[PDB]
Amino acid sequence: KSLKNRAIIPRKAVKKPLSQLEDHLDQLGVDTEAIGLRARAQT
Amino acid sequence: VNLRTQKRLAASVLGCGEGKVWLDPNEVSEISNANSRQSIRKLVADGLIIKKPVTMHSRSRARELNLARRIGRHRGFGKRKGTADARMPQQVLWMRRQRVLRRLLVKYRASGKIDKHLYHELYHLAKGNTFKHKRALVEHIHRAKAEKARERQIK
Amino acid sequence: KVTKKFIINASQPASDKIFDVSAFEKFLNERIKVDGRVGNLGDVIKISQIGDGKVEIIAHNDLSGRYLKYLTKKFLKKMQLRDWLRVVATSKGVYELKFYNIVND
Amino acid sequence: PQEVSDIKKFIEICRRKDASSARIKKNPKTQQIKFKVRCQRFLYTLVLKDSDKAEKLKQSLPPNLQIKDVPKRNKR
Amino acid sequence: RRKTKAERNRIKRRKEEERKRKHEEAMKRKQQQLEQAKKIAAEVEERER
RNA sequence: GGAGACGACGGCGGGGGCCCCGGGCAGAGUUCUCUUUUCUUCUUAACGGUCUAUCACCCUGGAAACAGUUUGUCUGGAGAUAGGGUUUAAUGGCCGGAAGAGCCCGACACUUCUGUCGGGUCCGGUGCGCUCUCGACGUCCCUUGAAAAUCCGCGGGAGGGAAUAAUUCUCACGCCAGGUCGUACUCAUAACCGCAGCAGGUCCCCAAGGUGAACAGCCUCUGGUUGAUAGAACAAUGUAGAUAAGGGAAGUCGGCAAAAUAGAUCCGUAACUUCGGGAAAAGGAUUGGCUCUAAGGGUUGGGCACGUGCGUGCGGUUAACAACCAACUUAGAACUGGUACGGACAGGGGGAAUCUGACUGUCUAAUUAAAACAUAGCAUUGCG
RNA sequence: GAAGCCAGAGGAAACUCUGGUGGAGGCUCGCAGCGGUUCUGACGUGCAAAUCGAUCGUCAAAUCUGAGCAUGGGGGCGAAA
Repeated sequence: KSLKNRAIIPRKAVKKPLSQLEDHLDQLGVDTEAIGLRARAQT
Repeated sequence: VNLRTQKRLAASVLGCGEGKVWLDPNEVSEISNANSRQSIRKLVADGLIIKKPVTMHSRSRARELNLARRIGRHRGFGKRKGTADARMPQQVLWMRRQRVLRRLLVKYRASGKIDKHLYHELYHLAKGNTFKHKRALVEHIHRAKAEKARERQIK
Repeated sequence: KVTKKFIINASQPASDKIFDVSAFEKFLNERIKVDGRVGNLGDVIKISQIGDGKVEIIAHNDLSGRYLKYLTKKFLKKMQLRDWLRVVATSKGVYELKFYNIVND
Repeated sequence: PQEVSDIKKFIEICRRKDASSARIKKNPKTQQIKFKVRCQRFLYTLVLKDSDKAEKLKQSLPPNLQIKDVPKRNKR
Repeated sequence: RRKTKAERNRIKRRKEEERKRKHEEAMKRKQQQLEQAKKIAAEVEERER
């Protein structure tokens, strides 16, 4: 956060990395291989 | 690679300032290949150029301060800086009071609570600063009607 | 008496077992406030599950879909899914939860 | 732009020799339909309620005058 | 006698209601001409001939 | 004959825009905790139609027990009040323009070419607010505050005019035409002048939020910049900003400089005076926060008998009552922190006298701003 | 806070007193603007052949200012230095 000087870019305007999403869900304890995030990933 | 022209064109297309234009730092070559407003619009549709949102300016503290000044806080002699007439004009107060009194007198004369002679003398007393407010005028009218009723009963 | 029907769709993250529909039900039941006080639902607002990872809300008061989206985003922030799940209105009174756009690196 | 409140006056306006074209604008939220005929000086608009008689008025309009239905998007 | 605010308000409301009734009658007349459009077109064509 | 066509200043009222508050749809941000949260979009042109808008004018009628009436005392037997109408004036409401636009959001497609399709774009309030415009008043003058091009109305009745029909109709629609030159950009701490990309100078329009009396100072939004050689160290002497025990002008030609005073509410205020002033004289008391109390407003609405929502003939001034709505001031009281309470910023030191010029004003651009000059007042001379 | 105006208390009246209203003045504090008082000021081959800072005067007018035009050296203009 730097809300004094600038606004935060909306989350929908930045494409999320599949590696970071998989890492976060794997830390949360979700079997990513059983759900197939690669198919949902765009290119 | 220089992107000043692309930033200016993106600002003109998005209808914002040049400080609100965000150019993708990872696809600089494709942004530099855009030399026309059609290409800039195509990159905006692709999401490579976006308009940054406005910086925060909230009115929340002003609204809480307005509520505090409404319920009566921060009105003390340490808070007052202008003179009493500068804060609230006696001319505006007199205008409000005279309009209230004349409106009430017109309403009473229309409804028939008073006649035109009582209306005229009460009008000139209101102009001559006899009544402080509507309650004072109403009490004076009630006392005058009571005295007239007593005189009629005596006669 | 007017009745408003709201659907919070979480079918896809419920199928991924990412979003806990029962925990979201409990969170809504303990955080939806009526007349400025939490735990004051009574018969005014009812929360149920219609299945397939969907939450169904019946409101006889002036409950707002903006308020429901606000509480859904609060629940996502609690469950550390605010950076990864998005609440999007798809119909009149229907808010679905979906992943943000994903790039393959 | 002028609004015509008389069906007879609109018929004579459409049968005038200067009438280049006419168009149909349907507003379903307002439940209304607009007949707009283009002449040399003025664009004349007749406002009616959405009804089968309003749709039938197209048949009583002159066949020589071209009539078009306005699409949802004014594509440039 | 001098009229009061109640009389003035009723005068204002009657004038507004009269305007509303005139507008409603105008819409009804336009509607009736809309069902009688074909005879109107026949009369216009006959006058032109 | 009207228009073109006209000063400065003051308060009041209407309208547009901006600012502010509330609800709703959508989007975004915050989320240890709290926050039904905070912010963003929610717009409507020219040109027209239609219904209304202060002044004023018209009709009835004849006013003292004078009345109407503005914040501001003007109006009325040269006809007021009242009742009923006619009109100058829209940047007012509705409709056409025009949602088909613009804006916001979403779902697919997309090597490019390119996009495609949905959902909306809504409902209110407030004001000694800022700004522009309009209107009625008012004040000042030994000052009385342009002209012309051009356009219109009227007086007048010369002519021209009908039933082979006539029409020289400022009505509606229709037909035709509208040449020449300028148009980029800067308008300034780099586009002009100063020899220069020079801290100088150079005429205007639009002007957000908070504090506050305030287009003061300080902080923020939109929009702009982040440009004015850099790096390291922290000696003297400087320049700029501060503090200092005790004493308090002992310093010095000379309190030079600096310090002290300062906003607001209340108490109170001398000599002198041309009676207007002096005067913010002097000298004192107080000022935060929190929880309350009190006062100061707007809108709507009266019973019968008939004819049938109005017309009458009545009857009454406890509506002194109910319902709804709304904002900023003022006074009072308790509690409470304290070394500070106009906590930064902002912001008179005061007094006793003398000389001097009546005052406001003006000049020595680039060493002198003054008892100099001017000023109103007074007196003299010349001119029919 | 000047005329003008309203109400009340007196006074035979003319006038006197009290509370308001009103908004005059080549009035006054003071932002901009215009000007230029003082500092052992800065600067002194300067940013500048007159600049910078603080302080000061005035601020509804004998105020400030643009463009067009007029006055030309035996001259003009001059609230006169």
